[PDB]
Amino acid sequence: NYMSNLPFGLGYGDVGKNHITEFPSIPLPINGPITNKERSLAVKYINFGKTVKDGPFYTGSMTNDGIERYSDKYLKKRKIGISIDDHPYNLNLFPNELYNVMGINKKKLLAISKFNNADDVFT
Amino acid sequence: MKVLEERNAFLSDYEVLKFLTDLEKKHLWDQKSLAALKKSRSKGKQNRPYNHPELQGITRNVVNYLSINKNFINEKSGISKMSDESFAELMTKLNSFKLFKAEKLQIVNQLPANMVHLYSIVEECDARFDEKTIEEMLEIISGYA
Amino acid sequence: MFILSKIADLVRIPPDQFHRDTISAITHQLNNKFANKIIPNVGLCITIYDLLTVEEGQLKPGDGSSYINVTFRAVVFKPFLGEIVTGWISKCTAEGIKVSLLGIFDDIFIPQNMLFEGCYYTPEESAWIWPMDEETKLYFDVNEKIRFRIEREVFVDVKPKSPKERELEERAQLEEKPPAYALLGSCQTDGMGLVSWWE
Amino acid sequence: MKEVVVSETPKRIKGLEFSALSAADIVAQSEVEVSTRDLFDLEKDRAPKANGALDPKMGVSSSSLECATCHGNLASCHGHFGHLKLALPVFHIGYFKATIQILQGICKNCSAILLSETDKRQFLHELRRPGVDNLRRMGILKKILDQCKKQRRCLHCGALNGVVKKAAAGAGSAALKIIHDTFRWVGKKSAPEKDIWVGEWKEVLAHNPELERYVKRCMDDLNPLKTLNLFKQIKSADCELLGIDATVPSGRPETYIWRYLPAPPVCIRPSVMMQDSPASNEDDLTVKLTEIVWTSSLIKAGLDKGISINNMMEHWDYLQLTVAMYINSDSVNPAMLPGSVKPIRGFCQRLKGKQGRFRGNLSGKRVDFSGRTVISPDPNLSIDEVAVPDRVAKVLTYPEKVTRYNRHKLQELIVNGPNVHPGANYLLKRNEDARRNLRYGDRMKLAKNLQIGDVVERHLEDGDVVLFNRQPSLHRLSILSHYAKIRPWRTFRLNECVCTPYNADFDGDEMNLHVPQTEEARAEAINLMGVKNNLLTPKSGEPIIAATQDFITGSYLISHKDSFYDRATLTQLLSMMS
Amino acid sequence: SEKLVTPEDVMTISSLEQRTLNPDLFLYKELVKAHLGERAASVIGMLVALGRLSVRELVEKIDGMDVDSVKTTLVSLTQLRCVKYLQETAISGKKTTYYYYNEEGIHILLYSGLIIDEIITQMRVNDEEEHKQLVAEIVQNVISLGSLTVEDYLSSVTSDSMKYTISSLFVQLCEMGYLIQISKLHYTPIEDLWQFLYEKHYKNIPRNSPLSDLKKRSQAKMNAKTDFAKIINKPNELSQILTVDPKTSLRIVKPTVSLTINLDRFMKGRRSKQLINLAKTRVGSVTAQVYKIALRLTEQKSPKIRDPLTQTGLLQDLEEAKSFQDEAELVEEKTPGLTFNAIDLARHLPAELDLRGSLLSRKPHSASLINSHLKILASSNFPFLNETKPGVYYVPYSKLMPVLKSSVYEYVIASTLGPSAMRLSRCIRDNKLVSEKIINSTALMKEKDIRSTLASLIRYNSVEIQEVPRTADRSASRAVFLFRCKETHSYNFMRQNLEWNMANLLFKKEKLKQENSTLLKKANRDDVKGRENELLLPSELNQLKMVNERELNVFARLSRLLSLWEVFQM
Amino acid sequence: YKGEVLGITRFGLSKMRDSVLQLASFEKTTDHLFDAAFYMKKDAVEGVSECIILGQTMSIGTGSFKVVKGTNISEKDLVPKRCLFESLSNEAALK
Amino acid sequence: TEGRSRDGGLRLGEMERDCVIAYGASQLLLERLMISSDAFEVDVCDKCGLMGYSGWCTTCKSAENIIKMTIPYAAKLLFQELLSMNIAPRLRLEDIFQQ
Amino acid sequence: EKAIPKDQRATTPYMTKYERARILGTRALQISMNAPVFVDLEGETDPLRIAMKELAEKKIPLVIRRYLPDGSFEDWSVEELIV
DNA sequence: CAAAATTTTCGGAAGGCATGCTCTGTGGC
DNA sequence: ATTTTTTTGCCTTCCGAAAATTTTG
RNA sequence: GCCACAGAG
Ligand SMILES: [Mg+2]
Ligand SMILES: [Zn+2]
Ligand SMILES: [Zn+2]
Ligand SMILES: [Zn+2]
Repeated sequence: NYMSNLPFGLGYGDVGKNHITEFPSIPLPINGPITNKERSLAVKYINFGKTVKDGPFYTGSMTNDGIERYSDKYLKKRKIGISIDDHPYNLNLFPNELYNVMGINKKKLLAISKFNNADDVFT
Repeated sequence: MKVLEERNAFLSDYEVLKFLTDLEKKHLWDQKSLAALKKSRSKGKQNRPYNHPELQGITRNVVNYLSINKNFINEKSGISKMSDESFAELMTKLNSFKLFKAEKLQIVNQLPANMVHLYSIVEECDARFDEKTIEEMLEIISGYA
Repeated sequence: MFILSKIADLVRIPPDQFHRDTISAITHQLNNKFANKIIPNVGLCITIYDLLTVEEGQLKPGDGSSYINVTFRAVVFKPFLGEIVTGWISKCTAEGIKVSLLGIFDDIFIPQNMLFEGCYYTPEESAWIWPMDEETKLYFDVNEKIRFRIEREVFVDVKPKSPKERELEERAQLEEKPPAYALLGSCQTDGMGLVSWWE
Repeated sequence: MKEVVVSETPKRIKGLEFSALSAADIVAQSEVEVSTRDLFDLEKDRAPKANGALDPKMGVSSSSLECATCHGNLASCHGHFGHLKLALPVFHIGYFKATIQILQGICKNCSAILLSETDKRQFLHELRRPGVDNLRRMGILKKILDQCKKQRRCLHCGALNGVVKKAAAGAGSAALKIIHDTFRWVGKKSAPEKDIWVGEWKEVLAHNPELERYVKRCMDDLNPLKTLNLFKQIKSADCELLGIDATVPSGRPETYIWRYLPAPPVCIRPSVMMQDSPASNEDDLTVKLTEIVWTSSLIKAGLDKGISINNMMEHWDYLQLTVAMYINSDSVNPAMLPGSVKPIRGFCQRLKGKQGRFRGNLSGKRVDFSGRTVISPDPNLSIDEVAVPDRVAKVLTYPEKVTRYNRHKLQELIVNGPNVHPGANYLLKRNEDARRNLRYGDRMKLAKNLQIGDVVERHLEDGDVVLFNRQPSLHRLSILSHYAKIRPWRTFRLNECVCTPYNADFDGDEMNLHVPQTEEARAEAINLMGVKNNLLTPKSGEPIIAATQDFITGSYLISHKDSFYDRATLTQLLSMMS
Repeated sequence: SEKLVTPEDVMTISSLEQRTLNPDLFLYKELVKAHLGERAASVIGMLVALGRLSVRELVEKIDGMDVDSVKTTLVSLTQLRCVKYLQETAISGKKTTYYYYNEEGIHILLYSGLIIDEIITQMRVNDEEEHKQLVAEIVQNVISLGSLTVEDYLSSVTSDSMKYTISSLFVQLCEMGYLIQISKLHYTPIEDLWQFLYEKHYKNIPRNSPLSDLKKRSQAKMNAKTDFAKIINKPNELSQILTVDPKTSLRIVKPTVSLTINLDRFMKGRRSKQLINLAKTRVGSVTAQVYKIALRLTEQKSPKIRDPLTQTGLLQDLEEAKSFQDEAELVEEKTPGLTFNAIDLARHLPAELDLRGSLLSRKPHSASLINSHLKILASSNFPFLNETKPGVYYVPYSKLMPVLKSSVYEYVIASTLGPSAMRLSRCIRDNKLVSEKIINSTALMKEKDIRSTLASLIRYNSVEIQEVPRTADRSASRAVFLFRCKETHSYNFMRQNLEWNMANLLFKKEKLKQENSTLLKKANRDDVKGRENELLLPSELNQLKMVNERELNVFARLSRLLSLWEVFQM
Repeated sequence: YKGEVLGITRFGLSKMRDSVLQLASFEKTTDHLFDAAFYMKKDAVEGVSECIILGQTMSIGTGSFKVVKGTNISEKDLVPKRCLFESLSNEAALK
Repeated sequence: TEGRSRDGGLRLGEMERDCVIAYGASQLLLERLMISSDAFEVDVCDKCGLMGYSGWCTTCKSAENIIKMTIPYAAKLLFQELLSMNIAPRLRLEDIFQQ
Repeated sequence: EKAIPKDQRATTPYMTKYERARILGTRALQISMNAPVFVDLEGETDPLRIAMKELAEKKIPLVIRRYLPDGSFEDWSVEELIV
């Protein structure tokens, strides 16, 4: 019958369900409360991520209407972005086939972000 | 269904009204055409109008919206009275001033007669134009070509 | 307010429509598909203006109707940002006022964030009151000719729900949806409002 | 107003992308988890029990229930999948040889492929040529596997790699076990792994000497849990050399090991109707699914309460054998199971053979609007005609669409009705979805209200195009297309000049008659398979439809040299042929 | 969730879709997508999935990206040292550049704040605020820009005294090994470098040699090995600091060199920290301080975490493996800067440390007490120190790192699966191959507890079943099952598990930020910053507080995993 | 035509034909389908047997060409209509 | 069904199928083997290539990519059987008209 | 861009049997869906015979698009094809 | 020179397939 | 818990065993 | 419904 014999340890009322949970129940001990040193380390992570995200090397994801009004005048431009080809590249560190997308002989400025000792994170 | 370009051209309300009146005359949808053939007499010819109800409804709503008077004042819109050469001469009068394409489009659509409405359509009206030019443009627009 | 959209489409002309002129049949099919309907992220289409290019009619194996690739210009109602327009007040609620352009489009809503300052709504007579001056007896009466300015256009997706959710929803309904195209009017400058007030 | 423009585009099938479902793909398409051995609950008049192998959420097997997922009957339900989580992973019997090959090509200690970087790059370059077909791909993969077999020690670690093979190569449980002999190429000396092995066995024989005779056969087993854990850290850059595309999430080796079993919809494993008992017999797949549920529940309970390891391994092997029988019944012996005989109809048995899906339901299948009757001669018919009995012609119908050229004809056919042969059996209106039987209506209001887009299923009449077939279809002339004639004598009749392509004689032959139901099929049959257009066989170009016996003899006797006819006999003969 | 959970809820609230991803690919793609854009994430993902790829292959394998976009994102990845490259010419004469992925840049992105904190701590500039802030900002700029020149960095600074202090801090970073000179070595692969050197020194040997083929191979690989060692040890020789006295006689790094962060020195510091934490649980607290001082003194000249010669595929010979072991054991001992005495440690102890009463002999930074601490370090059960001669000590890394790995792994098991799991694992590891009865006799607890605990341990590759068949067919009932503990499988599985956990945490954080992007963009403005309580709604303020707290907890848990994951990288 | 003598048999068809559904419908269905699943090969539906199995028009015989209805619209009938506002508008006087 | 006792249909086997192929009759083959035997309108997802119901894809949990097609029911049964065997026959769709 | 011009057509100018069958089937399907005919039908009702009559004196509005194996196609008017 | 590792060749066994194509009946579980 | 078979041929893949060849000492 | 034989060309 294939559904009659049981091992010695098991009982008849314990089998027949097969409810295997999908959610884990064994946590690592890393889930404790945060400390001051860990909070400074975390805000260092956050500041570094913000610095890289707004830096010249981002390569983002893969209402500017055509009508012209008088309000288009006296309107500020958003932000003059530093592009990929506006960095002082050391050309010895790159293959030759990537030269044409860089700036070989154009204006170069090195964008520097100053570290903020104060915690930008609000609580 | 692919949109090659979202905005190909700008249509004045006069162009839309003229095109839809021509469409209603072609498809026998005007009030005169439906009252003459389909009403007050038998349809011996059986010259049925265009069957399409949705297009008829939307074109009737647009022709009624553009046919009733523009609300420059509290019974005709004026665009229903204009012609091609009148449109051309009025618009060429409008290029002579310091107006943009959108501002000229709104002027042609609504035909402002109120002073404050003409203030509302064009931005920085007092700074860009002195009182003489605003009076002249109000007289030109209110004159209906 | 009205612009021209250039759209490429595939139209199926049934073989019983072969007696008509081909332009007339293509325009009829396009009017069936597009007239008085929301072109997504474009606006509301009224009527196809004209046809620019038509390809050869290709035929599917197992059907006699001719499929034609057609490029056409269509008149679409899309008020650009900043354009003012005159409507008729249909209903006023707590959150704002609802105005319709006489049947063509009944989905224009003006909220409190961009109406006249200090205005209040009276549920007893269903009207809004503007305290402009000592002569403050001015009312946003319904069925009245208001003038407003378009400040923002919103598109939503027409994404359907799960079939079980749809079935239980219609079962409960037997026992309101966000429109795909809407505009936000405003009153922030003299020249807005009722037509008679600035007579 | 408020409606959105909808656009539908006619689409055909461009290709198929065969793959294996991952755990996420199995659960994502699932609707309910099978977590009960009980098919029905006895307290609710034998209703399909929730969370069982016959849960309604997977569909319905009877015409009286509802799906409760799409809320449709048996006719309009497409069936839905369930899923079943196993307590322990088991080997897929279909991918078992692939599992052997992918274990032979990786290090059994760090899951790295046993290849040098130069050989790896050269093989990847060979695999990526534009003109590579399946044969060259399998050749390159076999070369890669051989070069991996010839590697004695790993490159990323100093671990020793031997030979990976089946345990016994039979038909029982041992046929589904993987064994790795690490010291098969150990040679003579200098093997630290051998020193560790002999240290382990010296330690363990200090307490149990009786295992000394079994040390020789002891080799590194690869249970499905350890095999899965070894597959999990296989680098994706090495998956292309094993034949797996790693650019998709489901292209991983660990996909080919059973962790989640997709429970099929009950619409493809329906419960058979009763024969002599109030109970209903279930399909073998449902019974095997319940057995898998029970075995997995037993394994989980044993793991959670601590049964003996021998019993746990025995039940693991039982679960593996049960899943193997669920996929392929003839792969393993049913006698190895404790319960067990007719071998069950597994999933592989449903696909192979002349009665399988491919040869019995896909390449060829039973069709509608067909008839079979004994054939008898009729020389008065033209060679492009077949005589159909009026009894058959009143059943085999052709759906004619009402046009402006045939409205009155179909009105008359509707008036005549299903009983008079020039009539019709069904009418389908333009705006309706279900055809109305024409033997119950007024048959005069329907004829008068016949619109110009209806479909009326008229009787097979004279001039209809039919396909005429004799079943030993050796060549293409064994099926032809004839114009129909209607005769009252209950047999198919064809001209005897046409029985030669059919290889037919009127000694009891039965032939088949198909009626194409579309205009395109009718025109293609009458223009490509007509008797007039197929007078010559394509084998040699010689005529195949010509004078047969008793027509050659009469023609010879007419054309004999001593045959002289007067004008009366001449004229009678001339009128006799026309 | 006592009630039934639909597969809808399983798919949408659990991480089932993330359990089918390779942990390395998942972690690298998540890190690159978090720091750089989605195009760089796609390129890195394809490089991990398909191995090495040309620019044309990357174009034809990624949909929607043309050659210009691929080249631009390759430049962006190459600047941050996230992509290695190798330019090779075929026999036909065509030249192709194949781009790899290198774990160095991705680990730099993963360890960034830990690196900054390590730089702040390891040069004792915590007392001075100006020096600490300057060091933090220069390290952050170096990591964010990948590699930079001192002249270009100082072109944005106008104060002469500030420029002098920045140059002095750059020199201080360079002399202690944390900033090195970037070169084509850091972009060329190790395997390709060793293959090129071996081929060059094999073709250098002339024809018709009297020596055989194995001797030719051994000579060529020995010459390639010494050339490879000389090439790898190049950036550690301080050749970029030799420019001394241009004016007023000070030492400055050259203004035409490109400095970059040194990952190996940081991992050496992390190894020292891990060893200090291990020693804190065996020998006291003052002894732990002495061990910390000794390890920080001999940290820069300690052997590397992973010897690159082991990553060249050369371990396929047993002789090469034992030669690597012998060379590591010799270089851990006979390096001139590794040995130390009590007098050497006496010059670096802090003022607060006393050592006076820490020792009881029987039941002022003195050299005898320091020697007693070093003796009890060297006499402990764990090999913290070894004595080449009486009074001199060195750290035996090659014999201490396996002990550290075993202790960390065992305590992870003890903390997760319970102390009984640790007892069972250590019992199985003590005597190598055992049966259930021998386990029950040696480890005194109940047999069903043994069976349940080992069944739990089996799922994580901690315990491997050895099947001994007693029949012709290997039936499970007739066979007998012994248990053995395999170290390599367990360490690999735990490393992959922690890597997947880090990747899942980063994915959760990125999803939370994406779903609160509107509020986060509103809050992250110059005017709003410092005025959050005024220009924001109370609900928006509460949501911002909750999001920031969740992000902080995520990054702290990531740091705690990194403290637990790098041990298996050793 | 493949450089060697294959032979009209299941082993010959396994090398001559790269399709999956054609080989599965002939002989050894299970092995071919599981091999296709494991090696993740893409079966282009161009063969006759695949078109029969999936129910679509085969590419030989009456399916080797496409029937096209010649539309009678001339080019003169497709000239653009009068767009008056965008044609009469000039912005010479701002700028 | 099979047999005249069950009002069954006559089998158009492999040999008859191949004879119809030899004539080049594509539409007749399509009518005999799909239209008159087991035609079935089914919903297939354009993204994941799987097979949905009621204009809804149970895998992507969305109705955006659903395309209605007509296939023999034996093909649908085969696809579900293969999916039950951990084989995923993901259909790939292309437009009939070149555009 | 794949269209071969009318002057450079290389395929045979004789209408094959498969083209005849497909043309007849398509025209009969069109006529069965109430399409206008261009012949003086003498009481014929079946669409197939009307299609044959239309092909008899070449009064049928269809063209044949022949695909070469490379991808370029070739348009032949049915009245142009010789039968 | 001959001991030891690697590779090739050679068997016997283990698998698989074929053992037409359609069609009509009954009898027992 | 003694103990028959009940077609015939063809084909590839696997897998030790032995032979052939090269490679280390 | 599954097997089992029995026949027809
Ligand atoms: Mg006979
Ligand atoms: Zn259903
Ligand atoms: Zn390895
Ligand atoms: Zn989908």
